[PDB]
Amino acid sequence: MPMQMFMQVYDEIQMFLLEELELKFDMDPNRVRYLRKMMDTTCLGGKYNRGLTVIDVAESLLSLSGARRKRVLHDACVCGWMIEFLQAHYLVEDDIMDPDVTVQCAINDGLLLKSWTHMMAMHFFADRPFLQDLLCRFNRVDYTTAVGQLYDVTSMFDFAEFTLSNYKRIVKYKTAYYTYLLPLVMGLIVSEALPTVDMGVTEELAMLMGEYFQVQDDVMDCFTPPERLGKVGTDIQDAKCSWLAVTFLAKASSAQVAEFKANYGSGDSEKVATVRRLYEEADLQGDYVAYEAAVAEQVKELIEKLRLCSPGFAASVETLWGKTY
Amino acid sequence: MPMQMFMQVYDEIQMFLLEELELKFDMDPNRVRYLRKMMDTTCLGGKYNRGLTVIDVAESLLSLSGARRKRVLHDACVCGWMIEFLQAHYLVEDDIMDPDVTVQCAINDGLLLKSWTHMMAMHFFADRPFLQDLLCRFNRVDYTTAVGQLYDVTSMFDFAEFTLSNYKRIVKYKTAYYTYLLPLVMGLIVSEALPTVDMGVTEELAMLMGEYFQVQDDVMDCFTPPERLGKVGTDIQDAKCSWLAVTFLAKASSAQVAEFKANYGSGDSEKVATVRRLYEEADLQGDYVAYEAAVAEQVKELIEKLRLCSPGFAASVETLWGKTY
Ligand SMILES: CS(=O)(=O)Cc1c(Cl)cccc1Cl
Ligand SMILES: CS(=O)(=O)Cc1c(Cl)cccc1Cl
Repeated sequence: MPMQMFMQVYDEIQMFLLEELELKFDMDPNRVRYLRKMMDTTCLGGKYNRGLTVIDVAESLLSLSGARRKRVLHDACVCGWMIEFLQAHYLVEDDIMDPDVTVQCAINDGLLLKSWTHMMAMHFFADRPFLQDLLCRFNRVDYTTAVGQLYDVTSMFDFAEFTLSNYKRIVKYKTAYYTYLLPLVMGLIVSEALPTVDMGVTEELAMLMGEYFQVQDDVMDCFTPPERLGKVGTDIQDAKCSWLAVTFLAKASSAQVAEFKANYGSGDSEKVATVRRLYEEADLQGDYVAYEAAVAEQVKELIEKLRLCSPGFAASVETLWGKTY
Repeated sequence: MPMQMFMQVYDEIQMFLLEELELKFDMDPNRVRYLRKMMDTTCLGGKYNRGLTVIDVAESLLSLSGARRKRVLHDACVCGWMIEFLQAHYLVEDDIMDPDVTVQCAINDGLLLKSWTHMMAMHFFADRPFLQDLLCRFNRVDYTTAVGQLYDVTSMFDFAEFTLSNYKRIVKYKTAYYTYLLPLVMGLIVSEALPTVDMGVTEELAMLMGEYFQVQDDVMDCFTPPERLGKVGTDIQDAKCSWLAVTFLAKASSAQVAEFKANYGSGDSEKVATVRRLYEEADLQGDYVAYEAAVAEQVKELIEKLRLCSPGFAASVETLWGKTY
């Protein structure tokens, strides 16, 4: 029912955007079918973890607070695809980072995917009293993500910023705000119960779950094989400010740090294996278990504090944390 | 006074955006000075033709309709920089079209410049009753520009689309909407006199002035030397759907079209000179004078129709047309 409704609204959103281009933007059918194939390629295929979270938060606030039910659920599906389209926009920009027409189309695809989030919001929420507040919070979170990408890209240019506090700043702005906090806020806006929750505890939970999610991703990028991870890990070659790097530099000797700096950020297969050897000898995978356990305790405690004022809203956060844990 | 006030508001807009990153986004001073230098590089240096147009439209509607004067003029300066920041966003995306950190920073700069238009609007217009209507029209024009870039990039991929009607469609969506129509609408919104004008005649004037502006740019790209144009013309090498191409294909013989197709879209210095020779022998620079004269007559006539219901608003359009002519 949730996934089936989320994909049914996708056909409604896609049909409007493509017909709007045909009727109001004078687009030929050849480009309409081109943009339909591009939209399905970039937006469909994922697990829809961000989009379905908006649905799970909305369905809890309407039953635990009937023409209003069908509207709130449909509004959450549109907001769910706004984030999925936004995620597709970020992924397209990442492919460009790593008269050529394929690059011109990639840049154009990234602009259309972002603008489509505004077009589907200005239409399905044209008469909603929260249209102005939704666009402002959506644009501020998108601006937050762009700032987080500046922290991540320039994390090794200005190992001084290879600290645990700066790592949290990267995860917070680059990932946690739009992946965990944005779906929760959008579920509150479509349910008209936004000021009825403690945003401080809600924001604190979103940053902890994103931190828990990024630490697990950093370890799998280095140790999980490519066929079992789904991609090729490249954090060591790209000199990323990963959780393994900032934790190794804290418990390593002067020679181990010198050997780390002489091998980190290189594409050599032996230098990357040297960095993995330093991570293995430092027992970082043992500290990874203890670090994630402490974060999980902080999540289980803040949900109860959020439950004292948001009983149903905390039930969706546990489900959100359940799929992260 | 106009230019001096427009640059004074720039310092106010820049100071807010940078302090917001320092106070609300936890940005270190090294990156704040980095973003200050990037903002001045991408946004400053141009002629500010789009930004100053918003000021000229606003000052006419307040004197030809005193604490309201200072607010409307300041609101027009913020809207003027929203377009200038938007133009800088488009230019940065064009540089990308033609672990590399310089490309990651270029993509990040393009995202920040676009988001800065929303941040400066959500702040200086936070209590304005037109904040929701301004963002929707701004996002729709930005979406219009992205669609126009799809028409321009794919103008030779799908010489069938090398027609005068499709050329007008490219100029309309790619350039005319955000360069000529957007500054006029923003001048009406800050003056609270938007529904007091004929938008049909206003839109028709914006597309004609943009068409008049693009035809002149296409001829200068081919004939004006690099030192006198400010850049190197490359429409022939890039196989662009220029006004010279769509006009040549209409008045050329079968061999001249065959010679055109065998030389258009190539970087060879002799093939580009062959295309220029075909343009010279077809007397296209003679038709360019007659085509621009007919467009100028249509502009001078629609301003009078717009004057019958918008006396002062048409005075700024003549000034807008005066700098285009
Ligand atoms: C979108 S994500 O990166 O997969 C994080 C996530 C997960 Cl893992 C499970 C449910 C919701 C979310 Cl937001
Ligand atoms: C921004 S532009 O491309 O220079 C077109 C223009 C001109 Cl030429 C003169 C005044 C206003 C405008 Cl919008």
